[PDB]
Amino acid sequence: QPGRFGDIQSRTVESNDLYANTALKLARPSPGMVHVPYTQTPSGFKYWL
Amino acid sequence: FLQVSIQDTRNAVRACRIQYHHDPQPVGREKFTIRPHYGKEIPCTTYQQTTA
Amino acid sequence: HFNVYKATRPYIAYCADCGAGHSCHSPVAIEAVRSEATDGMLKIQFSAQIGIDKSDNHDYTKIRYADGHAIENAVRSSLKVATSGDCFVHGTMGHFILAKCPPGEFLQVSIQDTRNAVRACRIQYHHDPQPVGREKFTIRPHYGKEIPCTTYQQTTAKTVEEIDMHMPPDTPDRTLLSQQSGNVKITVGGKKVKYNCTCGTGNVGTTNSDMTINTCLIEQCHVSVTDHKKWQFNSPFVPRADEPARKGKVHIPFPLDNITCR
Amino acid sequence: MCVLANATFPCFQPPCVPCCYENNAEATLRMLEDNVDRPGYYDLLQAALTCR
Amino acid sequence: EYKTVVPSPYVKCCGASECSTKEKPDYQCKVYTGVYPFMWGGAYCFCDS
Ligand SMILES: *[C@@H]1O[C@H](CO)[C@@H](O[C@@H]2O[C@H](CO)[C@@H](O[C@@H]3O[C@H](CO)[C@@H](O)[C@H](O)[C@@H]3O)[C@H](O)[C@H]2NC(C)=O)[C@H](O)[C@H]1NC(C)=O
Ligand SMILES: *[C@@H]1O[C@H](CO)[C@@H](O[C@@H]2O[C@H](CO)[C@@H](O[C@@H]3O[C@H](CO)[C@@H](O)[C@H](O)[C@@H]3O)[C@H](O)[C@H]2NC(C)=O)[C@H](O)[C@H]1NC(C)=O
Repeated sequence: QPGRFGDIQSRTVESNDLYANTALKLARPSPGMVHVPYTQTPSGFKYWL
Repeated sequence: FLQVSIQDTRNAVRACRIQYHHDPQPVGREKFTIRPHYGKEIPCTTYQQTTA
Repeated sequence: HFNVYKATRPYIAYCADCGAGHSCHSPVAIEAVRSEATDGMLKIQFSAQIGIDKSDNHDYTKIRYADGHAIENAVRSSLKVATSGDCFVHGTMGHFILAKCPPGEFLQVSIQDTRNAVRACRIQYHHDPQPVGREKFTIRPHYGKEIPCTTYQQTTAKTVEEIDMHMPPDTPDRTLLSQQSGNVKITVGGKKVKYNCTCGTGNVGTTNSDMTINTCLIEQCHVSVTDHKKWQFNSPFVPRADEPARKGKVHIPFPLDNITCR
Repeated sequence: MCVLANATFPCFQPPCVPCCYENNAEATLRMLEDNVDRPGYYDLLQAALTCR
Repeated sequence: EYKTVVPSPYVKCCGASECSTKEKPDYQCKVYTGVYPFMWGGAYCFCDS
């Protein structure tokens, strides 16, 4: 679950797969700019630390 | 505190400093520091550069 | 050996504010700040690459930067990285700059332009380090233990790292159109400008030399320098040239290694 | 292991040797832009931008 | 920790672009219409809307 421990998970350090659940959401850009605004819940690893 | 300083004719610093408790809060509900690149526009007041 | 920094050029991006509370396209735009170093040493990223002259030669004095689709160089001195106080600069190569700063809430990077004006970009960043161990000291003492920790090295060997480059977009401009009398001319200098007009079925395509319309006003033709010839960057602040993209790969310097701290 | 249209040449010895970038820079960038997914990309990039 | 990858936006003007799905972790994509971009020299994509 996003915002807590295990927001992203990998079976192994060398494994290619990944499962991430971080609620990454997009927003409409403001007039007269090119910037791709997004919002996202902060990483769980930092807050567990 | 704040001080103001200018050089004299002979390159000697002249300064004066006064006690003043400066602590602004931006208008709104967040106490952010500098403006971001995506957000709302809120009315506020400022001094204009015109000398009219 | 290889000189990978020949197919890269500085670009101009959009900065949140220029040190005064107003936003304008600066050549010193700040990209992501990485701070995964245990002793607390930041890897800031410019938009204008450093340590290389205009002529693609490794020089410890000329720093490249972009201005109106033209690359100029400035003196390495006056490169100031600032926080609540005044930081110290350790490394310098490519787009990346290694800094060590006192605790603070925002950081700015500033350089002198060709005509000696300060160009500065400022970004909010809650920097507050904690030294490794169980005591929150400030500077190393002259008698203590040794603990392993991590930091960024100055070596530039193989690093197994990625940064993505792509061909720059069609840069728009309006200066190159000059209206004299019922006609306009397009400025030249090597930029194979792409043009599109509306008067009389218009004229669509790209040219390489001076051209004249003789038919309509300025507000129907457009100047879009294609440039090409050089990878710029994958930045979020500049558009792409094709949907499926092309993408490139460049190794970044300053990897991570173990050291000992006191 | 790298490919150019219908060439299928070893990545260690590109057919543009020497001075690929100097002889045709745009072709060099386009050719490198089709080998990003190929494992043998770094040797190709080393060979492309190395000539005396 | 995770690393949010934000590729440069693609602005197709005097036309439209269609979003497509890809197999990437927490992949997100959208299209916005009615944009008027600006750059350092002047607003490109002459088509007004
Ligand atoms: C700083 O020192 C640490 C301690 O040695 C380094 O971490 C070590 O990195 C090696 C990689 O060469 C790890 O070996 C690994 O072993 C597993 C099997 O358990 C294998 O599957 C991997 O492919 C790899 O061979 C080693 O385990 C690891 N040590 C620990 C305690 O995690 C580190 O690389 C050094 N450098 C830094 C941190 O920058
Ligand atoms: C050069 O600029 C002109 C406009 O200044 C561009 O013309 C524009 O072309 C697009 C598609 O070719 C038009 O969009 C759509 O066209 C269809 C055609 O039937 C129309 O039914 C739709 O409602 C929609 O408008 C666009 O309208 C048109 N702009 C005009 C006529 O003012 C032209 O594409 C540019 N040249 C190049 C190479 O892009």
